[PDB]
Amino acid sequence: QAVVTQESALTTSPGETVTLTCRSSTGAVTTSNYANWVQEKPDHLFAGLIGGTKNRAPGVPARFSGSLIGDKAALTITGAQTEDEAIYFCALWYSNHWVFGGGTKLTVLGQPKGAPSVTLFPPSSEELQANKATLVCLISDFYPGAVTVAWKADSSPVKAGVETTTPSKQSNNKYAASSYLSLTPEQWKSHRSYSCQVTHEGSTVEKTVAPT
Amino acid sequence: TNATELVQSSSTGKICNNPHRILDGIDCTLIDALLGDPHCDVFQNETWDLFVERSKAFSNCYPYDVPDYASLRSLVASSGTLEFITEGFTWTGVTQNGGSNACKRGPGSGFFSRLNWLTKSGSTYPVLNVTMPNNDNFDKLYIWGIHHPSTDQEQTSLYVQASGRVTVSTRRSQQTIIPNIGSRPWVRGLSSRISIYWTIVKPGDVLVINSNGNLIAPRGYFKMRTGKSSIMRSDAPIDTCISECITPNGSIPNDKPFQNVNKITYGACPKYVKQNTLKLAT
Amino acid sequence: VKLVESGEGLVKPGGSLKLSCAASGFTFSSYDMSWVRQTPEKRLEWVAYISSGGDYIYYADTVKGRFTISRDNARNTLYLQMSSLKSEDTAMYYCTRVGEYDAWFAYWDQGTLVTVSGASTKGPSVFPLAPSSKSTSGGTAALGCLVKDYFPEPVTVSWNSGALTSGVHTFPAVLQSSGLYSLSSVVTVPSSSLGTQTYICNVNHKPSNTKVDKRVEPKSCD
Repeated sequence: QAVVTQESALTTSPGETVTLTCRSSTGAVTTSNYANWVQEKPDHLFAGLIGGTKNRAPGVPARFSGSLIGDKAALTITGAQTEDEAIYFCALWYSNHWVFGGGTKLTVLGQPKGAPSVTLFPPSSEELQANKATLVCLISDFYPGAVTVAWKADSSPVKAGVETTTPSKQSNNKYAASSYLSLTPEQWKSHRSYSCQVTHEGSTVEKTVAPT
Repeated sequence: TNATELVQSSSTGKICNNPHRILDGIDCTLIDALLGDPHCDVFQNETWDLFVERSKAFSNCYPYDVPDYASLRSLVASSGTLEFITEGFTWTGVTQNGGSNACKRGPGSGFFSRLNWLTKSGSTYPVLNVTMPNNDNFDKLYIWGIHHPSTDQEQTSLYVQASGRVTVSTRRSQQTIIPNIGSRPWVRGLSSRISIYWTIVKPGDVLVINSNGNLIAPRGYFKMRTGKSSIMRSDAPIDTCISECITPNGSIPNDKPFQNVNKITYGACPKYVKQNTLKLAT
Repeated sequence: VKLVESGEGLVKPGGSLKLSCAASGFTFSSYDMSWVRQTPEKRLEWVAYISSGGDYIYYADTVKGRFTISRDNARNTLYLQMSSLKSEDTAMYYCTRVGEYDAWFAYWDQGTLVTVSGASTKGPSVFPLAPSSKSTSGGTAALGCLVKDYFPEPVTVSWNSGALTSGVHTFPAVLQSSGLYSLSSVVTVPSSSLGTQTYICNVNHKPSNTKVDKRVEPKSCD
């Protein structure tokens, strides 16, 4: 069996007490299961925090207390902070295997300013000669990572040839995203200008480039 | 005029090897050397005035658990010696001198040098009733343990009986432990652990050991002493110097009345404070 | 400590591939070692384990008899022979310097990505991204590089072979409707040294070794 289940997403505020669970399918999480707690930071920094269901690493503060609540495990964070916002995994020991949970995405309220700066690039002369056109709209240094992308060509809505990625955390714990507009070299030179519209929590940022 | 200083804020970064005797645990701790870890064979029957445990130490043998680890690491440190006397207990029908390939003392199997693994002798495991008196005029230190298998099938495979027990009593003390079997996570590849215990024997006292399974036997005792010795956790090197005061951040002089490097000291070290400079006029 | 992993490439089901993590920073041969993976679904999975070089090696029931873990106590490198590969073996594999005597899953890495698809490994199409000319902010500038139509991930982009480490952001790739990716990196450079410095786009695709340098110049064109 060996199915580990836990929460998928939680949220808290600095100063509050959090508690993450780790449920087992084959029965109760016993002390013989040696519950583990990892911390997924940006750039894939999976730092191990607690082992043996209570034993804590030497560089982890005392706010992380490992326990066994009810029929499962527990990760109590008494005095949550802004530096505790990450994905936390659980690992239960079964006599032969090492299985993992899905991960509990912990959200923390902080990071005062997340206003995005937008950069737009027209296609390259080498790309236009290669019978291709691709404009790049780069959104970076914003928080939270929930934005809506809109492209405009000559005051008309554009929704064709647009693929855009979900924002991911940067090295500075801010989010970044990229939007690309694939076209043909004829459509690029037939319009007056192209605009990429980015809106994030009321403020709207749109930049315009022209073929001159 | 001027103002003389009364606080030692600076350190050497290295430990001065005089005038005390320093013993370096380069790849070994004090418990690794106390048990006789095959990679700790340098410290057998050695002496010291201050032990140094490094962050680069490791254990290449059976994963061991020491209840009262800090209470054992401190009483042996002030002894200042691993003075081990082989005794020769009566292990009749014991199939002694056992080991595993994880505690590798050479090519094949191996075990710790100061303790002995007692398996079964065919298909029989008798009950243990052995005694070893302390007729000398000094305290004895006996180190023993108990085996925690991975499953009941290897508990019955190593020892005839499904459940063990080890009772080590004296004229004033008694210790009875029941093993807890379980497939623990693989540390150095083994799903099994061992808990380490000890018993101190005084002059006029006699040691008694009783067991019906899962016993790790000693090969003797340790001669305890009352010395000015201690143990320090440092990664500072050893230099060919002479300094009375020792600090985990490096030895410091004793000319000033106070220090500011570390509260953990050894020797004729000054008092501890947190102020940086303290100047008096002269 | 520091452990870097290599072995990025594309394999087809039933194929083979070897991964290696060169462990540096602290003492090797003393700690246990393991391999862990993270699927594109962001699901953690335990793979293999070795005990200081070991008589004891154990793998997961998914990867028993298909993988083999090895250790080199001389080169301070841990290897992982992936063989008889399947589509489900697609993940970013991590090499862990962990010791179960005190910690369970303490050290992890930046990862190495191996994909088992059976599709054709294609080569990127690099195009220069021209800097901004007018309507400045009194600020620096923005020039970059476009790595278009490559598969599979990842590609690593440096600037001036490690001489331009300040003010560069490499953005994640998009899974376009072709089975290919598209990446973009842009640096922030003052316009004062914009006609005096040569800025080079160094893209190195490890799966299919496409080590291309691309120069981005003002072309005296519109």
